Amino acid sequence: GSSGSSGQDGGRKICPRCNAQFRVTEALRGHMCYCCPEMVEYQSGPSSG
Ligand SMILES: [Zn+2]
Repeated sequence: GSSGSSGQDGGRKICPRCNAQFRVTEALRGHMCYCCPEMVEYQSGPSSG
């Protein structure tokens, strides 16, 4: 699909769970954390001692 979306968005980011539509990386960050906390993975801590 080309006609319509004024300028295709790069790095099509879509939730592998609900499969919603997002524009900013912020919305996904949170929405995902809750919706699908599976993917959401980042080193926060504490670490192994
Ligand atoms: Zn989702």
